[PDB]
Amino acid sequence: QPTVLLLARADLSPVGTEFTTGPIDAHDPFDSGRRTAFVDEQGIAAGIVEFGTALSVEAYPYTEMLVMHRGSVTLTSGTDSVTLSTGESAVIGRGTQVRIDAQPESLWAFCASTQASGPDKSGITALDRLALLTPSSPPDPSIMISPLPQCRSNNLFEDTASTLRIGVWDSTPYERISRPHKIHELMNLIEGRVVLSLENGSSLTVNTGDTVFVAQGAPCKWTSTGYVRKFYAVT
Ligand SMILES: [Cl-]
Repeated sequence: QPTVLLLARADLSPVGTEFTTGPIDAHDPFDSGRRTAFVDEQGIAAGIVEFGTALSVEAYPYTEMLVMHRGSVTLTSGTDSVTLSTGESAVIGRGTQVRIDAQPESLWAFCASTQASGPDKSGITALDRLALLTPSSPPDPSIMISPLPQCRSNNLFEDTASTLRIGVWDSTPYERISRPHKIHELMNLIEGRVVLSLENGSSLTVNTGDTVFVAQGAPCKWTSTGYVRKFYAVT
């Protein structure tokens, strides 16, 4: 029953979303800290991680994107080091030798590809909120209510171990009809706000600094009345 799931609010207010605590599978380096909101049969998972110590992983088992909501994490792999504070994001490629060093009481949203579908692209990739973007495809004209927007993106990470493309996107305002989502999508809003109207006839307002996950097949209407900029992970 694919749906739209609010993973975390900017102010860490309660979300309606149910999370399953524990490792996603027998390879997950996280367990008590892993809070999974969604996993599909083909291995895409989304949720949050609560963690407050360091752990080292010899070969990271997933391709995994982290979006910080509280605290701080420093990711180290050999001579590479990336520190993420609230609002910052990075990707751990599949196979990366990585140390994940969280300050106490840290919390991040995640999207992981837990199934490999091609060769590892290992390493850590930081994702700049202010990345420079180039024109990207608006929605299908046939589903539009408003005029077509101008959209831009930058695929800062293009996996070869999955179909994940991860980056930054922006758009002028638009409105379209409800459609089942064509792909899996994590979004974290850098600027603006969007209203997602849902299969059950309810509404989710995604505000600046919130992270939401839209499962493939989830019926979703998009309405934005202003500019939106987001981090994304899409399959
Ligand atoms: Cl854990």
